[PDB]
Amino acid sequence: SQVEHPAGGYKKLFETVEELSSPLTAHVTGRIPLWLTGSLLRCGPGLFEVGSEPFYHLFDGQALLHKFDFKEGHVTYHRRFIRTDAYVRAMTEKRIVITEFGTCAFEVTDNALVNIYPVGEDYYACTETNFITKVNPETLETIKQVDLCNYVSVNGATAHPHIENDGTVYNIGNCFIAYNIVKIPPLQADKEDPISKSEIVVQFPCSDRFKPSYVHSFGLTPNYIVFVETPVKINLFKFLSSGANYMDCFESNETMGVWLHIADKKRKKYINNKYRTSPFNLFHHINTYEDHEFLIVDLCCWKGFEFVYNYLYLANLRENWEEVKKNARKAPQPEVRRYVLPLNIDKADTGKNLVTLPNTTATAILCSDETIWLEPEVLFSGPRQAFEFPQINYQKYGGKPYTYAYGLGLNHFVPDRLCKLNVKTKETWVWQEPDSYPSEPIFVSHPDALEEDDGVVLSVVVSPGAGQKPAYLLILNAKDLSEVARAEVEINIPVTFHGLFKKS
Amino acid sequence: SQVEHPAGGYKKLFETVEELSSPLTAHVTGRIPLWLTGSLLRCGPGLFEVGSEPFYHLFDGQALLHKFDFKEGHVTYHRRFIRTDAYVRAMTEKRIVITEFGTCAFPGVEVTDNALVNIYPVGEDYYACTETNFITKVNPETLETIKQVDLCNYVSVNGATAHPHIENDGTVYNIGNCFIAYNIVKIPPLQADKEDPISKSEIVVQFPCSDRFKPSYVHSFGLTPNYIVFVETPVKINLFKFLGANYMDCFESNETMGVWLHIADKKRKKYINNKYRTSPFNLFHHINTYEDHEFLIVDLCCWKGFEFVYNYLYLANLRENWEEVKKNARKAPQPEVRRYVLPLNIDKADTGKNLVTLPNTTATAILCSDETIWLEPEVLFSGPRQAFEFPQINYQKYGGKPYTYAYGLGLNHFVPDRLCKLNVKTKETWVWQEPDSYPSEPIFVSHPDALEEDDGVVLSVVVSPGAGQKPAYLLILNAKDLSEVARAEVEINIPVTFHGLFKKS
Ligand SMILES: NCC[C@@H](O)c1cccc(OCC2CCCCC2)c1
Ligand SMILES: NCC[C@@H](O)c1cccc(OCC2CCCCC2)c1
Ligand SMILES: CCCCCCCCCCCCCCCC(=O)O
Ligand SMILES: CCCCCCCCCCCCCCCC(=O)O
Ligand SMILES: [Fe+2]
Ligand SMILES: [Fe+2]
Repeated sequence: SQVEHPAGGYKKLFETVEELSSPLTAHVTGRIPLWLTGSLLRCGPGLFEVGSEPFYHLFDGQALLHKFDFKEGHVTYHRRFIRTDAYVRAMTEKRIVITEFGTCAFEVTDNALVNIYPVGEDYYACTETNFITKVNPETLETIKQVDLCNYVSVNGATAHPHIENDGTVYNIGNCFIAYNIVKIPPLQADKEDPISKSEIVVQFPCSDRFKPSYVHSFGLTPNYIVFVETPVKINLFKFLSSGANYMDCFESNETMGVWLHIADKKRKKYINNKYRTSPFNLFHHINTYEDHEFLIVDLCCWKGFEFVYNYLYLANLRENWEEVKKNARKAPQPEVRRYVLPLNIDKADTGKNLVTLPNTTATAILCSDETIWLEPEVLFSGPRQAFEFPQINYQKYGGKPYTYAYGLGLNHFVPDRLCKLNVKTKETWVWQEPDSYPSEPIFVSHPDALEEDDGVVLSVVVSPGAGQKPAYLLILNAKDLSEVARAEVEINIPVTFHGLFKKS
Repeated sequence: SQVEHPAGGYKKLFETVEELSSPLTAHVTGRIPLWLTGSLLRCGPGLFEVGSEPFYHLFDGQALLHKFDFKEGHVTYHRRFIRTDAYVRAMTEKRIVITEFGTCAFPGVEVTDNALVNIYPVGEDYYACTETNFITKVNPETLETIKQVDLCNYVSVNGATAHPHIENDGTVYNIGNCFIAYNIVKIPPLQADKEDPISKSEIVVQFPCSDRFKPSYVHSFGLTPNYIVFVETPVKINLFKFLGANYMDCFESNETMGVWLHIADKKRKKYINNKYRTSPFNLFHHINTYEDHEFLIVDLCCWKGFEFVYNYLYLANLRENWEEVKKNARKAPQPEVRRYVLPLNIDKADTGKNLVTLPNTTATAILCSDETIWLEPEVLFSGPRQAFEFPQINYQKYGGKPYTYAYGLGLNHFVPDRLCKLNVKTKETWVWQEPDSYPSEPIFVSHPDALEEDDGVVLSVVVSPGAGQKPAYLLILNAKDLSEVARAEVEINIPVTFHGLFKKS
């Protein structure tokens, strides 16, 4: 069960690195599948201080774009800092110029350290503000800054847009109060920038006139949009003034629990079903789908209302292992949960469980005040052991009935294993090596697969044990997480959050 | 996975039987352990109508006391109706005389003493019980009825549960509604003076009620060496109605309270004012409770929702055909085994945070600014309409203490159809099941030379009405892995039984 990290190697995840001038050849062990052709692109912090001025929070370091290229069984690695306003102005002024998530500078940040996604024929790196950064997926050059506020009424947008098979992009953002769903169309014949055709399609109400919830991701199915309103609130009174940073504006609402919300995607209409449950933080939706008259909502939850980001200051993450474990003792507990939301609410069933599906223990109780109280079916739960950074076979099973999810396992917040979960049987598979700290696993299907898990997962692994290559790209068979290959590099790679595989 | 019962054999669980004049010899297959010497005593309903007048609810049929005797590898079976007021008066008047849980009798208030639920020791005596103020002294050897005892003659309660805890010295603890609070009753071991320990009954501590005028239904409670745990659910008894109605008619569900959990210091006899709160569930059976550093570990068989589960347990529903049984259970609360963890040391400096600092659990307890402590469980077992119920452990040695194993009856849309074992630390399970076979609660008996917690057997009474077979049997499974050790078959039907005990001789 309990794996230990006394050597403290995970500190290398949070150590500054230098960008490269051109790609390095990675040394391959095992055999890279010959059908694997394209680029794994991932974003993370890469510079954790400017001179003698430190960044304090996990989400503050300057965005670094990484690329592993796969061709004919060979692999290269490359990385470049993203030339954001934050980064450029810091390099020019030799200090911290723009305030970051948890570091006040002594102007909204555009430090796009979180994810990269396609819009039309373009790729954008992002954080969670109004600024996204167009980047070149081949050379990793920075192209331009885009301000979503030039196009739509939001104050920010998540780093987790959903992307439909035709290239339509959906996202959600706070609007200072409601939450707006933005839709960006596929590239059209006119060839003009799809972002100039952005529109707000539906709006979700807020539980508190003046305190919107923090929102990190959302759910999408062919017919519905799902939004989970958590008790982690942004105190706008503090937000809109001023020595404050973003972290300083968050607070937890102790009494509201979680409110869940659905909208009809095609009719562009909020549905006034008052789904309610107990408090949790939520970062990542796993998948969402329709099953008879119900939505199945699979979530990576953190049990409690205290904001989990409070545990993610770099000083805490760089502590020695005994201290890391002790610091996490009172944190919210991670748990994968399936919630089931009834769409057809009959008053005649007031007082009863509406979840009549045969295959779940999730419940939904219709109350006399018309709230629908939910209880989850727990899919995975281990003590301070999170199944996080979830990924699925997204292109073919996103928004649809599915069986398999892949995740990064966090041990008291330290990433130390890769996991696969069968969401129907609760069976799990694990890949782990001592002193090895992987990243979010990304699934790539065999191009001719008919099965759900016929493919590989890719993860970037830091391995700072002194007799070893410092980092490598790991390739696992998706069926059972057995190792297929590694591509080793001779330089460190810091933590990365999210990314994508771009087939070529 | 989903096992089906199209033949409808479970209906035999709810079919009247005749008592026996003396014990029958049961036919043994396999090997009865030679160290197993004593009597399995169990209670259930055995007469489900009086003439043409039907009883309507699972908890209404007249109490039948069953006994399987084990000696030198041989087994006998015997049963006798308990001669309660309810039964005797019904036999005399040839009608339903006393109102039962879910059956109004038609012509002060005569409370039922139909002791169909359990049997337990007090001093050197054995009492059959239901959940009212009346318990019935019975002879564990002949199954004769000795006396009715009215607990109200001795202590201030309106009823007491069928699940008293019994300490190793014979001290009995129980809880009961007092019309409003909940009282813990303590009955001492038999003393030198030899007088009836019930005459020395006392109330040792009282739990407050969430609603001035509506006490919760209480079925069981938790006990450790130092604490008593009481779970106040949203299933309420509407006293306005209570004081053509039956008991079922007086229940209602409180939609907004959720579950309140309560602790008392057992040795100092005082209520602890920690406001533990969580989401709504029905609870019948505590599994086990224990102390772990500054926390209580509270393992429960829960039913997710506030609707009263007993609504699903009318005989007309339980006797339906299988497709209808499944359909009827679709909107019922879902069963789930949950571990709750209750912090005993509440520091204000931790307001807003999770107080459960133990290394081995995902249960949480959040201290709020209003001083409520909001709990979330660690789920130990969960299957769709598949309950791990009627839990039993190695009670004599692990009751109230750190433990690893529980045994249960598995309910499939309320139909008992399998026996289960759960490792509460690893969540591993083991299952025994045969087609068209409907078991009872499994009771654990330790091997005399046991080294480990699960060195022993479980005993269960199984109905097997498949037409090419003996109609019922006593099943013995090895507790290590639930593999079958023996059966003792009888040629007569045995209806459903709820609870019981093994009395070593
Ligand atoms: N992925 C973790 C958080 C990070 O993306 C981040 C870094 C910096 C600012 C920020 O702001 C989030 C707020 C943007 C405006 C609307 C409210 C949320 C969020
Ligand atoms: N085990 C299922 C319920 C059954 O024992 C039963 C049968 C008949 C009456 C009754 O009453 C419960 C109430 C008694 C008075 C105090 C409140 C509970 C309970
Ligand atoms: C690979 C990260 C390891 C260190 C931090 C792990 C703690 C993660 C807590 C839950 C997810 C937080 C959100 C990060 C992803 C994102 O920014 O989009
Ligand atoms: C062996 C019982 C089979 C038929 C009834 C099964 C439904 C049980 C529901 C949960 C337990 C309810 C309480 C019964 C125990 C008791 O009366 O002491
Ligand atoms: Fe994320
Ligand atoms: Fe019971």
